[PDB]
Amino acid sequence: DTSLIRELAELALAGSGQHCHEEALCIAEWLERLGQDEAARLIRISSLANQGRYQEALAFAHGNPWPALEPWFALCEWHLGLGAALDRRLAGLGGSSDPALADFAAGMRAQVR
Amino acid sequence: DTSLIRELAELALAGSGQHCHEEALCIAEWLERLGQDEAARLIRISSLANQGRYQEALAFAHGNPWPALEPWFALCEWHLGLGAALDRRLAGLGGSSDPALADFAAGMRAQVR
Amino acid sequence: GSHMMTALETRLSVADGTHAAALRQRLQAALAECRRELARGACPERFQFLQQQARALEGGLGILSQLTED
Amino acid sequence: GSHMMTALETRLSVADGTHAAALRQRLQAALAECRRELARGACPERFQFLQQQARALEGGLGILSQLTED
Amino acid sequence: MHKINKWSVIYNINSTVTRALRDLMQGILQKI
Amino acid sequence: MHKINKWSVIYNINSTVTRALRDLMQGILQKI
Ligand code: NI
Ligand code: NI
Ligand code: NI
Ligand code: NI
Ligand code: NI
Ligand code: NI
Repeated sequence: DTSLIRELAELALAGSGQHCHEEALCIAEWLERLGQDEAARLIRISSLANQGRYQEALAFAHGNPWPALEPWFALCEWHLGLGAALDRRLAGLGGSSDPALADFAAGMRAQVR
Repeated sequence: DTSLIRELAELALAGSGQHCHEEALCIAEWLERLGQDEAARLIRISSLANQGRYQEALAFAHGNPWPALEPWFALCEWHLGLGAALDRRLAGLGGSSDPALADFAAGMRAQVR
Repeated sequence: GSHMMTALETRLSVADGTHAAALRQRLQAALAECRRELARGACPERFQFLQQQARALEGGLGILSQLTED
Repeated sequence: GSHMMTALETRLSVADGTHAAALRQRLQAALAECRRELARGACPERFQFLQQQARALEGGLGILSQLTED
Repeated sequence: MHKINKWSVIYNINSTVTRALRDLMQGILQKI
Repeated sequence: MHKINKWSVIYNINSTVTRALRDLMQGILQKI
């Protein structure tokens, strides 16, 4: 148990991309009870974005404290056609010290802009 | 135990990039006794390439049956200055159905060529 | 996705479903303990906690079934 | 590397070395069983097998120490 | 348009970008 | 030149390429 908490979080993430939204959500709520907020937030956002509920996923962007979640908000802005907001977010991520964030930003700008 | 076999393989890989060569090698030999040949081969190659023993790492390229190991041989050819061999290997990997192999090849060609 | 969006899915794409069967058993075992404790009664705080835990476990089993179905 | 070349290293970069301590104990436990069985005698085939296993485990402990040293 | 694709949020996003996204997802899960 | 860098084989290789390499390494380890 911690090994199982991690596996349930992984099942929820995998499931959030394969239409298992109710299941993913139950797991995210439980992860929050356990204090695994960043992982719960990732699952919630992935599940909402993968259902096309972009505006609700974007409610979490306000004051977002976890930079690794920023790409999801750029993707939401992209599907909502919010071009200028997308461009500002990508420009911000461009200077990230996390290479994955910086590469995600440069790559999406390149594919999208 | 299988959970521990996987963890030892991960320790060996992490260690192969941080100067723990004797340790990585003992683990690779044991993985081969257990039938985990592809993982043992990965560790052996990473350990040799990270020591700068490029020619010995390249002895495994001959008939290599695991495409995921091909990037290591391109890297070895690169450090040995074997430009034309490198270019042929990258051109071959370019058409791989594994996106990671195809992206590794396109990316290294772009950074190197 | 076409090729595994997560590490768990790669683990599960292995020939002998050894990992999937093992994970399913662990989830079922945890869900049964959870239902047994709920059946004994639990205070209200523990009850809401256990119910959320049971639903998370049932959700995990449901996702695992979908990830491994032929 | 600057930022973790492997999943295990990320797992180990966590504040409370809960994972590292746990992994170390499992490796030490397996190495002690291995040494106990070697001490009882083992046939020659099993002996070469056990020695390789003990060295793999000792190698794992040595890598873990280097990955987690401050 | 009623049949939703798996991982629809990155449908059409290339492998380089999705790989960076996967790297970030795994970094969050490995910290549990 | 006697002090060898950690992960010297990819020293100077960019993050996009090393990320693809890590993806392949993890795919091998996850199959154990
Ligand atoms: Ni609970
Ligand atoms: Ni129940
Ligand atoms: Ni053995
Ligand atoms: Ni010994
Ligand atoms: Ni439709
Ligand atoms: Ni020197």
